[PDB]
Amino acid sequence: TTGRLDLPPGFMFKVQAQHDYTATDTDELQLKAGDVVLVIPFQNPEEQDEGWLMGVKESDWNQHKELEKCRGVFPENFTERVQ
Amino acid sequence: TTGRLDLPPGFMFKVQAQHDYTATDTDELQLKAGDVVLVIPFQNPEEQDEGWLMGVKESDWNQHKELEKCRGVFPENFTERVQ
Repeated sequence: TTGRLDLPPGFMFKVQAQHDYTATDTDELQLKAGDVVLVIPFQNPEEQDEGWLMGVKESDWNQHKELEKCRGVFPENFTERVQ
Repeated sequence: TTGRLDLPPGFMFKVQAQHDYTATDTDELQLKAGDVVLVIPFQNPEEQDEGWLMGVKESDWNQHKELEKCRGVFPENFTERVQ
């Protein structure tokens, strides 16, 4: 895998998981400590819960998987801002 | 199952899970939305991570399971204080 130049629409910033997170639902992102995540906006605010972000793993993004199928929510305090 | 009167040593307060949490490690507590948790102190502070609590599910406690084997850490913002 390479490094794609363009970033997802609405890209805000990059986070790295500091702790594993196991998805409990289909709309959640599964993480491993070390994963880089590209944070993007919620596409519906009524699904937005305090303490949660919406993202797409950098890995998925670089392999050009479709964004609607790969993005998911995760707890902000399992990560820290990077880059 | 009944309602035991005594509370675990160091008991601080009671929380209820607002979202499921799947343990990713043996020292973490597995929760379901609705579970009541009895919050207790960390027995070693070098294992204490910001944003995390130590607890024992009320269910386990009421069935007199051993405390050292049933307690675990969980993310504070998956819960809210009750009672």
